Amino acid sequence: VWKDADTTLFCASDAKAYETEVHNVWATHACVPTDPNPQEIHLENVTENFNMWKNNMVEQMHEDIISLWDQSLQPCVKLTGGSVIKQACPKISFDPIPIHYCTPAGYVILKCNDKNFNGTGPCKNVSSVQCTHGIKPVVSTQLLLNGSLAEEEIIIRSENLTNNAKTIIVHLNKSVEINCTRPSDIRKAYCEINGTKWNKVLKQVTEKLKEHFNNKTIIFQPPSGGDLEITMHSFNCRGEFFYCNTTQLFNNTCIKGCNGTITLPCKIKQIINMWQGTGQAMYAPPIDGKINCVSNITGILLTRDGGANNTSNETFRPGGGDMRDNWRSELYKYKVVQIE
Ligand SMILES: *[C@@H]1O[C@H](CO)[C@@H](O)[C@H](O)[C@H]1NC(C)=O
Ligand SMILES: *[C@@H]1O[C@H](CO)[C@@H](O)[C@H](O)[C@H]1NC(C)=O
Ligand SMILES: *[C@@H]1O[C@H](CO)[C@@H](O)[C@H](O)[C@H]1NC(C)=O
Ligand SMILES: *[C@@H]1O[C@H](CO)[C@@H](O)[C@H](O)[C@H]1NC(C)=O
Ligand SMILES: *[C@@H]1O[C@H](CO)[C@@H](O)[C@H](O)[C@H]1NC(C)=O
Ligand SMILES: *[C@@H]1O[C@H](CO)[C@@H](O)[C@H](O)[C@H]1NC(C)=O
Ligand SMILES: *[C@@H]1O[C@H](CO)[C@@H](O)[C@H](O)[C@H]1NC(C)=O
Ligand SMILES: *[C@@H]1O[C@H](CO)[C@@H](O)[C@H](O)[C@H]1NC(C)=O
Ligand SMILES: *[C@@H]1O[C@H](CO)[C@@H](O)[C@H](O)[C@H]1NC(C)=O
Ligand SMILES: *[C@@H]1O[C@H](CO)[C@@H](O)[C@H](O)[C@H]1NC(C)=O
Repeated sequence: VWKDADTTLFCASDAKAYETEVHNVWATHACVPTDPNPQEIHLENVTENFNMWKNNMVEQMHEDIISLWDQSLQPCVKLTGGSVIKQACPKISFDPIPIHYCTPAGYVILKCNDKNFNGTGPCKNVSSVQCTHGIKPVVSTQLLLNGSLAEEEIIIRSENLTNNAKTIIVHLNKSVEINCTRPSDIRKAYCEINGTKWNKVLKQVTEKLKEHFNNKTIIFQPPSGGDLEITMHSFNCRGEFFYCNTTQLFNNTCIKGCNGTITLPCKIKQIINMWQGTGQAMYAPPIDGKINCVSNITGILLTRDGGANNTSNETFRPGGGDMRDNWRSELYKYKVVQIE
């Protein structure tokens, strides 16, 4: 027997002590080695209540990633709280590794295995683990990259679909590659996506949200203003902060002649708004050479337009900005409990 509890977790990794890649360096001194022989214990005929939108593993991971980024990235200047802070800005090696989150003695992690679990409510196929699976801490908006996939149907996760200010996490069951390159203006870049695979998946997503919104017409529109970090698909590739225009991916016409390669325009930005919320940071100009990152789109973050309770349409725009939802999309099936 066990009871819902909140304890400070520890982390584990297969990080290499000789690497200079910042994720390895941070995990080498802040996490322990992953258990070589992990044991997973299935709990026969037991049912447990999960709630992904009220999970303290979320905020613990958020804390870890903030600390990771603050020890790893070296901006030449940070304008924070009215306070300029200058320091050397060497280029770094950057490629996220999976991090495992683990319970201390006297606690354990309950794992939801219901394939179609949406993130809240009862789960009937429950297991017990000491650590979660290896989660890559990918920092991005609009598109969730390099995560895990939904096992059966595409899942729609939200704390309250009725409230349109609550973000909608869409868990894909089929990854779609995004291939972003700054070839050898040095900040010019672009991302290539297979149109036929994206639009097929995009159309499957519309039918799933049709299921949740009373078979209403689902419409995609690009962000309605805001900072470039959420108006564009922002992510970090090999240390460089990429901003990509995704209006070509949320086009309701193709859900005809759009079957080849979609090419998103991208820019590498030196001056950015921190996702930690601490203000602005300036980095050095990009490195020479082919900057390339091939990633899997495994989810989409959407925010639905409000005020359409009188009309026949529901309109959605790529959302994000709160990185907790990024960690939320991977920690949704885990919950901490105390042994009794
Ligand atoms: C419960 O989940 C496990 C692991 O995901 C999988 O074998 C199957 O879906 C379920 N197994 C049983 C015995 O219910
Ligand atoms: C998730 O499932 C629960 C039932 O356990 C339900 O109350 C809730 O509305 C569902 N949420 C979504 C987004 O489907
Ligand atoms: C991309 O997705 C495929 C499965 O769809 C997976 O096998 C592959 O390892 C993924 N690549 C990365 C970098 O996660
Ligand atoms: C993904 O889920 C949709 C339903 O949401 C289903 O129609 C489709 O066949 C699934 N695709 C795969 C590859 O599982
Ligand atoms: C969901 O959101 C609607 C509209 O914002 C609100 O009326 C309702 O109280 C919310 N439901 C829950 C369970 O929070
Ligand atoms: C990614 O794009 C570059 C240039 O567009 C190309 O050279 C490379 O082969 C592509 N990689 C994949 C895996 O599609
Ligand atoms: C797009 O993916 C489809 C499979 O859905 C495949 O027929 C084709 O090879 C791909 N085309 C491009 C340009 O990537
Ligand atoms: C939503 O649409 C499908 C159309 O096939 C239907 O089966 C389902 O019952 C509909 N639900 C409502 C509430 O209209
Ligand atoms: C994205 O590109 C479209 C044209 O395809 C343009 O109208 C729009 O202004 C761009 N987005 C931003 C945030 O500049
Ligand atoms: C996703 O994983 C691939 C393979 O590990 C890596 O090359 C790529 O940089 C990753 N994408 C991001 C945004 O970290």
